[PDB]
Order: sequence, then C-alpha cells, then structure tokens
Amino acid sequence: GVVHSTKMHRTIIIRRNYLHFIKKYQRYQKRHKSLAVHCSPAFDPKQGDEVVIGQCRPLSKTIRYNVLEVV
Amino acid sequence: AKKHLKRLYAPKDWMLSKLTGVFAPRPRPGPHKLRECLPLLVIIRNRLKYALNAREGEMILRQGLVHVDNHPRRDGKYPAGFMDVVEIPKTGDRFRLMYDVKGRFALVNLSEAEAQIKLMKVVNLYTATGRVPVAVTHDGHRIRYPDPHTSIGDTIVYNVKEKKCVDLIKNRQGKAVIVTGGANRGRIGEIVKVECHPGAFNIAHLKDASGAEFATRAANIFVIGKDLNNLQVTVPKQQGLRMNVIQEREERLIAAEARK
Amino acid sequence: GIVRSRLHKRKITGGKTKIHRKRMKAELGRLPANTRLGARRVSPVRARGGNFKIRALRLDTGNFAWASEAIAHRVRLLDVVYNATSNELVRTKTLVKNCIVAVDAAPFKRWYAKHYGIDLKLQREWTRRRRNHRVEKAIADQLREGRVLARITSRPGQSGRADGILLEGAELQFYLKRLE
RNA sequence: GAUCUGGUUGAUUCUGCCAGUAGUCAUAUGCUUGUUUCAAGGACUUAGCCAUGCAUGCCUCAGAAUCACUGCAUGCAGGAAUCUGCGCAUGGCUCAUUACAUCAGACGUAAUCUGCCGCAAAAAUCUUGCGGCCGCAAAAUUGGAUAACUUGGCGAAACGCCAAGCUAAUACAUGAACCAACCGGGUGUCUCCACUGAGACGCCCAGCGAAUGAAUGACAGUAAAACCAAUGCCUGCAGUAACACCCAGCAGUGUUGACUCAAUUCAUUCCGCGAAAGCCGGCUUCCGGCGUCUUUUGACGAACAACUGCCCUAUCAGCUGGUGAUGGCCGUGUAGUGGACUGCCAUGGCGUUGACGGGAGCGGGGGAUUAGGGUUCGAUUCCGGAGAGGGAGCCUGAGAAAUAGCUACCACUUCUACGGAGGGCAGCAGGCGCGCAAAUUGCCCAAUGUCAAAACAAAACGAUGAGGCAGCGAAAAGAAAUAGAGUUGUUUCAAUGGGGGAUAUUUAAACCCAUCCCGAGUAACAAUUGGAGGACAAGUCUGGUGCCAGCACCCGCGGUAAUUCCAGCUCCAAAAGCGUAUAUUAAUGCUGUUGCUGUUAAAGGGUUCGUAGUUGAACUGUGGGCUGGCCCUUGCAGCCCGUGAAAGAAACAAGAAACACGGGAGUGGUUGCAUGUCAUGCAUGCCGUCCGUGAUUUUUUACUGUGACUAAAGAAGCGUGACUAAAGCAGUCAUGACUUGAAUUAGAAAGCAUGGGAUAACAAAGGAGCUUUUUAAAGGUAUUGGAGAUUAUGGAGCUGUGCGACAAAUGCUUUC
RNA sequence: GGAAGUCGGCAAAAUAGAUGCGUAAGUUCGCAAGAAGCAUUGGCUCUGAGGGCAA
Ligand SMILES: [Mg+2]
Ligand SMILES: [Mg+2]
Ligand SMILES: [Mg+2]
Ligand SMILES: [Mg+2]
Ligand SMILES: [Mg+2]
Ligand SMILES: [Mg+2]
Ligand SMILES: [Mg+2]
Ligand SMILES: [Mg+2]
Ligand SMILES: [Mg+2]
Ligand SMILES: [Mg+2]
Ligand SMILES: [Mg+2]
Ligand SMILES: [Mg+2]
Repeated sequence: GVVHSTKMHRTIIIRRNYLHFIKKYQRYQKRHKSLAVHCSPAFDPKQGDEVVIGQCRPLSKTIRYNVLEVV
Repeated sequence: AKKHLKRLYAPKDWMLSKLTGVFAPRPRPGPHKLRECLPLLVIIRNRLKYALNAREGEMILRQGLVHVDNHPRRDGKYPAGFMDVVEIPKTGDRFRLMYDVKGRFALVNLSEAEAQIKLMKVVNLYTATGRVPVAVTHDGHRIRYPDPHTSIGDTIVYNVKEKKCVDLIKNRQGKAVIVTGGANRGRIGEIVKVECHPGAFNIAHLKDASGAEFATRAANIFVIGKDLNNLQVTVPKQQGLRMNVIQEREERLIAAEARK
Repeated sequence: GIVRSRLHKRKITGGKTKIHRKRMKAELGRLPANTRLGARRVSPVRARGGNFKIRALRLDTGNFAWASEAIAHRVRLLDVVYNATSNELVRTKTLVKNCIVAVDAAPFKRWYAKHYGIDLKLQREWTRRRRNHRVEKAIADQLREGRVLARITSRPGQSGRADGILLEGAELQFYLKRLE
C-alpha cells in the first residue's frame, strides 16, 4: 500500500487502491480501502511512499498489521 | 456440542441413500478425521453384508468379533481410515482400507503375512519430558523413539503385532507416492520436483506411469515405496492409473454386448 | 455482569452499533483484587475449564531474586514506594506488577558472607570466587542500611504471589532520582 | 421457435399508451370429478392467548440389598426403592431483532479453552502388626457419617416440610518403609601429593505439574609464528570427540517460513498428583477382562480476528470527540489478544468512491422466466445466526448468561379452609381469536438415529410426539377409463376394467399396490367448464325484451325486424378438469451495457469559468545465411542472434554471481590385509550438482493460457426395459460369479502457483546534482597440542607517490 | 384542604448565591435567555498544575 497519513505516534494510515468489475455494465469503477498499521522506529516513512505490511495479533482497537519494509 | 449428523450432510463416499433415513451415524473422535473416515457400522452393514440392519450390526460389534489394528473394537461409531487393517477371524477375512483410482474407499484383501504391517506418515516431531523425541502419526499414534533420520514428510513401516517399527522411507525426488486428498485422490505417481513456498502450501509435481503430469499440495502425498516398481504395500486393481472417460465408456459398452 | 465485548463501543465512523443478541458468559469480566500489604489472605476463583485462579487480597512476604548472583530468597515486604500508574496507589499501599517496593536485606547479607567470606574450613574456594568479581556501591549502601529496593515481577491478582527482582544498573538510578 | 394483434382520422403515415396473449412447487375463491402413483400443508395477519394428555433418561458376567419382597432350598430374580456414575448445552420449533452486524468463498490463533474417543507416560511420599520413644517383623485385616427403612409426625394443599433411631460404597476422608536404579548441587572428619591438587567419609538437598530469576536453545568474512602460568600426550609437539577410576561413545546435534516455543541445568517457593484400600472371570498359584487419579499429544468442538462482496433514500452533509472518540506508556481483568477497563499523555480517526440518520428485510446453497444480455423470488427440508411473554441477573458444569434450571420486577393468569401456594405449546395433537388464507386431542419404536450402567437370548421386551405409519388433503407433478369388431336394408360377436370376494400376499399390526375368480347394452357404471360481431376457433337459426333489464378485460351491443342481453337448438376450445381476483416473468429496443429518444410528437441548462470524476497524439520494434534473379509459400538443420573482439572479452542471466557451513548428500553426490583393542570398537578404510548462512541493486499491476484448492440436495448428463413415465441408484447372469456398477461436468467475484508480452495502468524523472587493469614501494579473524593472558609478522580494506597495458558517445598536437 | 375569599391572588407565601450540563415558538439575525429544566456544594488529611533570580 501507499502511505496516507503519519500524524499519530508510531502508527500510520495506508491506502489500497483497486478496480472493481460490474458484470451488467461490462466496466470497472475505482475503489479504495484504509488500514491502520503500527510503524516501528526502525523505519521513517513519508506521505506518498510504498510499504509492505504483514498481519499480526490485534494490537489496538483497529491495528492488525505491522510495517515490514519501506520502498 | 454436536452429536447428530444429517444424511444429506454426510460424506458422499459412504454411499448412503437420501430416501432411507433422515440421519447417519456420527463418528466419534479417534484416530482419523470425521470427514476422512469410514465408521465401523457402515463397513459391516453396507459394503460387507454380514448385518442387515443396525440391530444386527450391534450384535456383531459388541461381541468383539471385529478387530482393527489387532484390537477388538466394540463401537459402531469408531472412525476407521486410510491404511487400517480390519480382520474378522471367525469369518476368516482380512482387508486394508485404501483409495481406488476414482478416489473412493476400497477394501483390499490381504494375506496373513501382509496383515502384520501398516504404513504410517509422520506429521509432527517434538520432545517430551526427560528429553525423549516423539513422532506423531497421521492416525494419532505416538512413537517414543523414532529413527534419528525421521523427518515430518517421511513414512514409517510399523509392525502392529509386536508394536515395533521396522523400516523408514524418506520423502525424496525419486520416490513413489499416492495422493490422499483433492481431485487426484487415489492416483499413484512418481515425484519429479517439490516447490517450496515459505509460509504457504508447498506444491509437488508428479509423473504417472503412463507419462501423464499432475500436481497436488505437499500435504496430500503419501510415500509408499522407493520407485513405481517396488511398492511396500498392496494397491487396488487399477494400480492408480486414471483412464480416459471416452475410452472407459467405450470398453464398458463392448463388455456388456459380449457378456449378453 | 461485566463484559469485554466490543458491541457497546462506537464504530470508527462514530455510528452506533445496534445489538441483536443477549450477553454471553464466554465474554465476562470480574472485579479487581486490589491486593494490599498485610497478613496473608487469598480467595480461590473457578475459571473457564475448571481451573482455579488464586486471588490474593493481602500479602506480606515474597520470593525475591538477585539477578547478578542468580540466586533468590524469601523476604518480608516493608513498604510500597513508587507506582507509575498513580501515587494514590502508593498512599493505599497496593501491590501490582511492576511497582517498586522495599524488602528486608538481612537474608542477602548472610548469603554474601557465606558465599564470598565477606562481611559488609581449609578449602578456600572464596579466593577463587572473589577473582574477577566486584559489587556495585549502590547496592552495598542499601545492604548496610537494612532495606533494598525491588521490582514486582508477578501478578498478585492472578496467581496469589508477590515475587520480584532487586533493582540494579541504570534502572536503579532512574528510580532513585524519581524518589529524590 | 430470436413471432405479435385490437383502440386516436372523412381516409393516410407516425409517436405513444390502454387492452388482448403464454408461464408461476403462487396464493385464495366458484362450478365439477370414476381409477392409480408421487407430494406441500396456521409462514404472510397477532414472536397473539392457551383447557387437557404426552414429549429424557440409562444396569452388565463385571459400583452399593437383611424390602419385615417373590419363587426354589441358598443360591437366584421382575429383585421394588434409594445412594453413586453419565446425560439432559443435542434433537424439535420459529424468523421478532439485525447493514464494517450476520453470511459466502478464502484464511489466522506463535492470542486461547476443550469432558467423552485414540495412541502414550508414571521409581516423590516412613505405613502396618507385636512387645517394652526403642526393638522385632511385613500379602498394610484403615476411619467417620448419611439415604432407602422404622417410630413420632406438621400442613386445606403445595415437583411442600420437621425431629429421633439403624445401617453400605467406585460417596467422603486418611494412608502405604525395604524390595527399587541412573544422574546433580551445597557443605565437616580422615588419608595421601605438592609445599596446592586427588580420593574416601559424613552431612544435607535434588519426582510430574505450577511461579519468579539466571544460563543453553549453535557455526557458517583473513593466516604464519613467539612469550608467560596452568594442563594433555610423547622420552620435545608428533597423535589427538569430551570427561581425574567402576559407563575407555550411557546425546558435542528439538521444531518451524519465523518463536521469549519444546526440552535440559542451577537458586528460591507451592503447602493439584491412591497401586480407586475398587469389581468380575478362567485355571494352591498363575493368567485374563473391566473401572479410576495425575501428566502429555491427536481427534471432536468452542471463542476471538477480518481479505473481497452484500437493498432504497440528500425534501438525511457533516459524524466522533480523554464524558473513549484515534493513538502512546505502566497496569487490571479475561481462557486468551485488545480502549475491554483504571491513571497519565498527544490531537487524532471517518466522509460526495455517499459517512451520519431514516425505511423495507434473517444470510447463503438455490426457485420462476428467459436467443443472448437480464428481471424477479428465497418465512420454509441442508449449512450459519438468533430467541423461548418482556427485561435483567446467576448457580452447576468440560461446555449455558440454559428457560419442559433458579432469582427479581412488569403484563396477563390458576387453586385456596384467606393463613398461603402455583403458571409460560415460536415441541406433538388439540382449542379461542385473527383473518382471503392452512389437517387427527390417531398407531408404533419394525426402519433411520441419539443417550446409556446397555449385543441378542435365557424368570429376564430401556426411553424416544426425533423419527416412522396411516387419517384429512383438485397446492403442485406422472400414467390413464367413459369402449371395440362386424352383416343386411337394425341385428349379432367377443373383450375388459370400476365394483364384490379370496388358499393368500403386503405390514410392527393394519391399509394401498401387485396376483387370482362373479359380474356391463339406454354397457342409467348417463363429463364438465367457458364461448359463437372483432382481437380469437365457432350461427344472416328460432322466440322474449325494447337505451329497460342486462352484456362488455378493450373496441363496443340494447331506443319494436338485437350476428353481442334472457332462453331453445346447433356448433367451437380445453378436458377430469375449466373459469374469476390479486402479485410476478416474458410479451417491452415502453429503463436501452449489448440496445432507446431529445428541430416540430415528452425532453439541450440563457451564456461562460471551474474542482473531484471520465477520456487523452506519435516514437525505442521487419533477425539473417545455406538445402529441398529478386520477392513470397512450405519442410531442413545449424548462427557471440547488429557491429566489434578470440581461456578472457562482447550480451545475458538476484531464477546470479560472489562467501564461507561436516550438526550439507539414508556413511561426505557424481564424473582378509591394516588401525584399534580394558571395548556388544561385534567398530573403521580397502566436472556438474544438493543443502544452510553471509556480500553485492530495481519491477510491479492488469489482461490472457494452464494447474491447484473448493458439502450434499438442486442443474447438465454416462448406464440401466422399476410394465411406460414423473422416479431411484440399482441390479444382471448361471452353496456363486459379474475380480459387479454408482462415470463425468458447470457454478459469480475475491484468494494460490506458474508462462506470454501485444493493448493498457501504477510509480519515478523534467535531463548541468551531471574508465578498467599490472607491478614497486612509504603512512597508519585464523594457524603455532588445547584453555587464559600479553606480543611481533603478514591478508584485506583507508589513503597519499611513481610505473606498465587497454578503452572512451564525441578532436587537448584543442579552444579561449 | 389549597383562591372555594374578593370587583380583582389586594396582602402574604414563594424563588434565590456559585459551578457544570441543557434550553422552544418567534425574530429587524442583534435577540428572545437567567427561557424552561437537571445536578453538585460542609469538615478533615492529602495529591497535581499554574512562577522569580543566581551559578
Ligand atoms: Mg446422581
Ligand atoms: Mg498491554
Ligand atoms: Mg435477493
Ligand atoms: Mg417495555
Ligand atoms: Mg400444539
Ligand atoms: Mg346465445
Ligand atoms: Mg333476435
Ligand atoms: Mg396544590
Ligand atoms: Mg371566585
Ligand atoms: Mg363568592
Ligand atoms: Mg402583591
Ligand atoms: Mg437557571
């Protein structure tokens, strides 16, 4: 995903953009999803960057992922 | 806490008719899984016709007349599964449970010598108290001192009369296997290569005796011998060779015409 | 009773969840122990699966370890001195995990004399033991004063025990300044 | 079957609606109905209210009988009853709630719990008898209490109760030394060496599981040699798993993609753990079936999390917000993760790609209709969820926030001697209401299952309104009677069912079907429901009525000569069925993606600017040469496959090249003589790859081809003369065989592996932030027997000097 | 008991400070508004936050 916001402490918001197919009108439409990810002090991502995240146990009310690599 | 099983929800391999009852016998926990077993009542009433109904099945089973792995079993809900040995000494019958080429359960007749051993697949290895290595098997057995070369993919030849291991077969590139699950269940092939995808399912590529290629997941293969010509167990009649559907129908039509 | 489900919480959109099922026993909570310092008193609790939790109401003794020497001793607890959650817990003298306490230092002094022959048979293994070994001045100062600071490492409301470890190194200096 | 017809005009050609027409396991109502097979059946409205009865219990050879119980002669049993152990959290019913909830496909728990079932494990423990704390011995002959029962009873009753006396255990409590091992930690008296070291001896303490603390849970970037002290082996460094004797190989080696996990040692601390102190059987012993405590792993489950998808509405545009809203830190609570919760801190999280609010709805598998694309239904058999009048709370238990369990309140409601005591059909039958709208207060455990103290049988029959069977039943679906053949100008001939019975058959018992006989001539054993101007098949018929009565889905008939009303006759359509009403699919290219219209029929905004959004120009790119005068068809083979340049250098290849790993490769892949002998040494020898780890740098997505993984029922269809068929999965042929059969396919989207590069998408950039190699020199880990220290010499990188060789995509013998 | 008294609620009773939450129709958009209404408050022993100038 791509980094959307970095305002929280040690946690970021990422966005996943994708195309969804409608069968009746044989065409696509744009959609997106948002996730909260824990970011360790080993990385320093910036808005607009791309990251790789991996699933883990629940860490807060919304956090289920951890940053593994920054591209 | 489920203790019933509707007939429509029962496995298709049991071959129970939809019109002759609402329920089917629910297997108990035991050596084999509920979805991959065959309860003793189904073996004795259907398949073999020694019992005409459940009342006669109970009479036979609760006397201890049926032995599974050299032990009398008195429960009609006991789950029997792949590579189990079933003996009825009063009748004088010995069978092994296998998969035919179509993936259905098959009873293979055995000689007295062949009825003393069974093949066991390792599924886990751990250390018990006192630093004792233990190997866990696909049928729930726990072996307390396996061979130091044992791995999770291997097969153990096990003597059930003496309760002792005799041989070990390793999962390698040049070994013969049989498929125990999926769309290719019952096919016998030879390993060509194994693909490793860490964190996901490994994929095995196999070659049939006729040269046909097929693949399965690594958790569905069972080593049975060092090559396609030296198998340590007896297999069903078709020898695990899938046959063309068009060809198979043509032979059946010809056989019917000649028989009549 | 007390529940631990997320049904009563708001959604991240701020909307309200409409609940269409009653409360289940598999999501319960229970009242806190609030363990205090005093003569021993515990209460057993039957938890899920038939197992028992020991709920400690009052404790005054524990098993405390000196990590550098890899030993342990049973000593009497004297006071609660610091708590990171709030100092109202220090005022009431509540025992919880990771709180700082002062324990009796007499058993540790006796072990030092009997193991190194140092006061703070022919076979003198003491000379071998003192070789390439030294003690910190911060610890020895407290051992002479009578009481030494320690950190609770167990959960008294879950196991009924109050065990801990002595403070050494930079962690000791951190809490000494916060108490000064 | 990829189909249309009637109605706007005096005539015509359009747009456009109204009407006609065919289905519905799709409901209800009207008129009719001989035979047989297969079936739905109080969901819609009132998750409204309920009289009565029944729906969950269990005993074997193998847990407890002194019934003042019963036979028969000391052994039995319906052994009544009670205590004990297991179950009652399943099944059945219903659809009220519900939109980041539930659910489907696909996944996780390394965040957890788990009775019954399978395969396993077990060396802690000072007990008993006798005699006088000690001594002698060993098949440890352990203790107290309660039911049933008896006596006295209380109360109008109550699935309500009191006191006393007896007595069982597989209920409860207590409790086992020596036989009987290996291994370790801490400490005192004796011998010896040297001037410390070794060995006794004593003395402690060392089981499974739980808690805290400390170690282990490997290695896998350089090699030759000195110097000290302590050690090993030779008579100075050859040879060399480790270890001061009983053991000279009694672990130098757990698993995973990954672990603070498995397991082991040390210190301190629990303060749950019987060999049931059990029961039968076979032969004085021996042997065999059960039963139970603790520990540990499979299986069967439970609980939690969420990758993609999931109706209408803007006359609903802002929502949440330390008052928990998004996140952080130390805690608490939980079986466990977590704002789940307390304290303190920061100011976040969501929204036109539709948040928040409102409305109608349980979600799927699937049903109807359809050339294709689609539209619509799904309370209801299988799977998932939720509930038991409403709402909360809880005990027991492995599992419940249980309701044919408990507690309270609210609304209804039953009995009473007035003191008090009860109730929960959205289980099966039934009843009242409500309505357009839906069965018998029946028989049985024979089959299918579930429970369990349990094969069956024998004095000797477990329960089961789950489930099955029949009764009612034109919802719907198959097959099918109401005759047939003849001779002359109205008279004969056979045949058969409906029906009535059977030595019988079926069935748990009955019933139905099937099999077989006394029986048809108005074969009275008698067919109906709608129509006859047009759409639309079928009358200039005959009476009656006279814009009245009435018909008519639409257009229209009826005012004294009605093709249309009321009737008779005769004809038409479908036929054991046929009309009417209301919904819904097609008809409908009248919702249009495929595929509609917008000058005048309804419809281009008065004109511009502009943000999300949709759409967006070209280019990096003919491979060539030889066989069967250019070019093109074929079949051949082989090419550094433009040009340079012959082990290297050009081009590629992170799927690759560099490094290293004997705990890498079933023993280290492929191309009777020695070593040891104290030996279970019973031993040991006669170039391309594989596997682990480090260094070095880079391409996705999308589309498309395969493959993997994916409940039945339902759909498609392979075989099969249930007499055919709707069906079903069976059956066929000569002390049995067919080594019988039950094939195969499609199922959205998302997720998984791989190969192909044309059309495209994402991201980056905005072009001045843009050399290699070979020798000489100066400066600053590993091997020496192993273990601990000090030390030079070198490897390698860091750099500043000279030298040799070769390139350069832009001329330095150059420009200014 | 609570306006029945009286021409008439005259007179009397009644409300009440401070702080948090909350607040209708109408409107000249300023108000209406202290609209209406709900809750807390003593004493004692503690804890936190809010500064200056001297090295
Ligand atoms: Mg009981
Ligand atoms: Mg935490
Ligand atoms: Mg729908
Ligand atoms: Mg209410
Ligand atoms: Mg009823
Ligand atoms: Mg007529
Ligand atoms: Mg007329
Ligand atoms: Mg008043
Ligand atoms: Mg008055
Ligand atoms: Mg008056
Ligand atoms: Mg006044
Ligand atoms: Mg006020």
